[PDB]
Amino acid sequence: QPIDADVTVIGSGPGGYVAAIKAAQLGFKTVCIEKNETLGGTCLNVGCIPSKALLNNSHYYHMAHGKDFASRGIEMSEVRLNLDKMMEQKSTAVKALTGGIAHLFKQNKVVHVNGYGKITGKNQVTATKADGGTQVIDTKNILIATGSEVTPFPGITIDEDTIVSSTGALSLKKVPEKMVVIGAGVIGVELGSVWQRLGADVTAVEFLGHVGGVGIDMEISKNFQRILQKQGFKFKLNTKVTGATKKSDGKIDVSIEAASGGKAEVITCDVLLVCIGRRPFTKNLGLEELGIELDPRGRIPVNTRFQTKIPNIYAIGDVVAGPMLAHKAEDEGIICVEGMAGGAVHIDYNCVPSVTYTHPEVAWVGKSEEQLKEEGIEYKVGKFPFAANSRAKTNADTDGMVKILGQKSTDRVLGAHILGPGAGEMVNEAALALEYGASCEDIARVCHAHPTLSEAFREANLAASFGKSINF
Amino acid sequence: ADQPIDADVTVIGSGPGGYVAAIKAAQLGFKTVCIEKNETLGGTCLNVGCIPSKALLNNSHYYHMAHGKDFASRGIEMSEVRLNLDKMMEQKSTAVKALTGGIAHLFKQNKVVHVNGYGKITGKNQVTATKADGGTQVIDTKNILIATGSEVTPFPGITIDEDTIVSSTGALSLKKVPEKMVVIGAGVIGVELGSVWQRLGADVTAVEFLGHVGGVGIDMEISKNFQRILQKQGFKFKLNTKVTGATKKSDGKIDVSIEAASGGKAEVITCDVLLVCIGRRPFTKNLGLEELGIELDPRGRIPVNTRFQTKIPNIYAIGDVVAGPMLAHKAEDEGIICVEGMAGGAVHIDYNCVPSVTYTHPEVAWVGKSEEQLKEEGIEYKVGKFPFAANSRAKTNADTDGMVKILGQKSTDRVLGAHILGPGAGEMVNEAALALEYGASCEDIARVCHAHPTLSEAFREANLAASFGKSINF
Ligand SMILES: Cc1cc2nc3c(=O)[nH]c(=O)nc-3n(C[C@H](O)[C@H](O)[C@H](O)COP(=O)(O)OP(=O)(O)OC[C@H]3O[C@@H](n4cnc5c(N)ncnc54)[C@H](O)[C@@H]3O)c2cc1C
Ligand SMILES: Cc1cc2nc3c(=O)[nH]c(=O)nc-3n(C[C@H](O)[C@H](O)[C@H](O)COP(=O)(O)OP(=O)(O)OC[C@H]3O[C@@H](n4cnc5c(N)ncnc54)[C@H](O)[C@@H]3O)c2cc1C
Repeated sequence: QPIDADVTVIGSGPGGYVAAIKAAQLGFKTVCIEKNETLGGTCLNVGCIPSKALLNNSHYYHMAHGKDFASRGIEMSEVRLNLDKMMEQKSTAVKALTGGIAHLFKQNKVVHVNGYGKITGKNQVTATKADGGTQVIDTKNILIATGSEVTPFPGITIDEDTIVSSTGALSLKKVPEKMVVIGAGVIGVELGSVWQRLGADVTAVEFLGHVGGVGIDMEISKNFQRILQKQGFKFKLNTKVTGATKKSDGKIDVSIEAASGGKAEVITCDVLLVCIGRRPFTKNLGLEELGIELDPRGRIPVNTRFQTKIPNIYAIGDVVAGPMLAHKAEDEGIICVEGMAGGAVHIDYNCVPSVTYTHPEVAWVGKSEEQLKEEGIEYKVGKFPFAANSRAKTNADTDGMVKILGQKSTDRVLGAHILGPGAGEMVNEAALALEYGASCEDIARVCHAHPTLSEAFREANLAASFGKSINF
Repeated sequence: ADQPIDADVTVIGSGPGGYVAAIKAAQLGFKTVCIEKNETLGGTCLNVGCIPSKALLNNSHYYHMAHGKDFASRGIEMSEVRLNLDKMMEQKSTAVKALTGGIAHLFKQNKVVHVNGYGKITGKNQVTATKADGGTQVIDTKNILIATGSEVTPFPGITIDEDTIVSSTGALSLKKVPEKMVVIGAGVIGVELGSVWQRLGADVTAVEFLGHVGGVGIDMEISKNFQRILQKQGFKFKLNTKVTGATKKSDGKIDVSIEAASGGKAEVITCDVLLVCIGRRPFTKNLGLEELGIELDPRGRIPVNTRFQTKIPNIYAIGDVVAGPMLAHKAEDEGIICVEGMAGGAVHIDYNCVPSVTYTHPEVAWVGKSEEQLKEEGIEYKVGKFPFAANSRAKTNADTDGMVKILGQKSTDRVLGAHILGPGAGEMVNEAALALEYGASCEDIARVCHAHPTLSEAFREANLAASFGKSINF
């Protein structure tokens, strides 16, 4: 019964399932171990894919129900929401994509073992299926793609009915009247905006005095806040959550206190969303037996080749340090199995972009103005408002700006910050530019098609290199 | 009449080429004068071209989705969806109005002098315009920049009255949705304007001399697939067919006499509105070229060298008035690098890096060379294809139409061509433009991390399918 393999990847997330396909195409005998019953990990089942679907569907409702569609001569009498069908589109997408990973596994001759795998040896990993039937796999190299889980709030138990986590908010059966979201990060802002667009009164509470989560420019974050609040988003900043108490009616009273602690308030909501953070998932893997010591935050330490202290054991994804993003895990999985094949392993996390898929979109790659302030790097600022982009005025989507940060002397593009429409796809152009080591002059002299939103990317680069943009 | 103005650069034209070149040169330390005959700055693209058409293309697609099964299928239930064409056109007009004022504000912000009139080159170092009133304005300038632009290429024997027989202009300000419409010319402008009204309930039949759609330099695979998707959207395409003539009738409808390009297969089809857009051509009327002896080319474009200079050194010409793709970003770049050469610099622009976008839904955008262009040149290539049905962000949005085709050289793996048919192709092609400018290979693009989930992931995954041979998610 025990199968032998070359590379055994524990995990079907973005990291694992991509690494599984890649390694198999590289000539390796690969085995993917999945504890859940649907391949895809967090991003496909409970993470990126479902949230983006609801964000799109809600935004389309917001435009119809709002002044937008009427403003373009699309006059409608009755706009109504069938939440069952909106969620049906979410379900249809996730189902097809999960099955795709399965088809891809067979297309690329990857072995799927459904079970809870545990490393039972330097060259041995044992999975436990729910039934109890053993499946031990001995392999030369082991890849840990176990992923992450939701960080629990002290004293607040998520029941996924009235007090939900990221998971529960994605399969809610009714729109809350008032909703309190703990955590003003990417996951929080997105899910809050979804229900706010669907008629909920959404108040978000944050210990920190900024929005948008990790590594967001303050100018970008502040302007993001201003636009969201006008859309109807309520933000309680610099505030610690004292506690949560469920009531007889079924509502949740949320005890709130200032970050200093001076002013306490108790607000009510129909649904409480908890998403203060996510944490690496290293439960029951055997790491303690093998003596791979975790880090204080719980992430598996690895070298630049993504090997653990034990050489033939590798670890990639949310389980290791770095941005807890899906394309990060994807790249880390590819380059890891490519180093096993004999290649070199280099990844600059400065090139890794971060996208908030709201409307307006927020996407950034590189370093914020603040990060450069601390490091001592003097920079020039280039800003082009979307109110001057032709395609944005054409589409009546004049919100936000593109901020390009270039070194005062070398003109190297140090950071790219895009607040506004289509920022999620625009940041991939900045990623390509940063990898090449481009300057602000390089980007400006490349012809960008007219009229496109990407023209703001070029014009902001010009305003940083030359000092003056053409159309502003 | 007024005192002769002396300047460094005098730009004849307020189009994308002229108005950008005017701003750039003024910021470069030159004394600049922009001469525009019309009363709204912006040229074709702002007044009659890109901006108005893209506005209606966007508004029509939103209508098509609401009126269609799409919005309901995602849980957006609407009882009565109706079209107030008056307001749809009001949004188009409001945008163009504001953008026209923007060019004016930009000119005043950058100390550019605007002279409204029909300019005439009255000297190697002098240009005098004739304003509508007749009061003349003499401008002495070291160098003169010709950005006069283009005009509608007329079909022989069909006179555009801008009521029943319209050009691009009239199709953009129609006052009622035609029941049946015939478009002469299945190019970019034709497909877009046809799709707009087809989505608004017109039965749109477009006729083309050639056996393909999408105009110049489109891959045949891309063009054929483009046709299929539009045809299911309700687009009628009579290809390989020449228009013998058009007759306006007593009722006011237009009978369009049709014959095959091969000959025979004759039919007379009827329509309520006839749109003529078989091409555009450079506008060089009353420019002063005859006095100075600058001879035009057979197709009517002003010949220029690599520095965009005419036969006369201090006279330069950029935009649709010269050869090359008749695109708005083309004129913009040529204007910048021309005035950058005037201040002191080298002038190089690769037309292979210039992208071409069809702003329909699905969008078509390509940069570089098609499979056909490479077959004639003798460049052997590898094909990399990633369908949008496998891109995560496309499946999430229920927008799985189309694919991305990457063409790479057999040996060097240099990205020779990038072809994107599908959602968001207009913004994705700028990434391919950036790659081609740097001279990147398919390996280079694939190893750059693309954010998940984004449509651009198809760009990366197709590059991988051309470099390595196997895509990850396909
Ligand atoms: C609501 C939400 C929205 C998000 N939106 C975005 C976004 O827009 N963009 C973005 O880039 N990221 C986003 N993320 C983050 C993204 O989901 C993660 O970064 C990504 O899932 C990381 O994948 P991974 O490779 O680390 O593996 P994960 O998918 O994190 O790992 C989970 C998988 O490992 C398996 N597994 C774990 N332990 C075992 C074991 N012992 N045996 C067998 N199988 C095991 C599980 O069964 C599961 O399949 C979002 C996350 C959430 C929660
Ligand atoms: C319907 C339509 C849609 C289009 N869509 C797109 C698209 O999506 N993308 C794209 O890239 N391109 C598009 N184009 C093409 C685009 O409009 C042109 O390529 C662009 O306008 C070229 O600008 P230009 O600098 O050559 O000057 P133009 O804009 O062509 O015109 C220059 C100006 O100079 C003026 N002028 C001429 N002679 C004189 C004179 N003697 N004295 C004073 N003033 C004078 C003219 O009146 C005009 O205003 C479209 C065109 C049309 C018609």
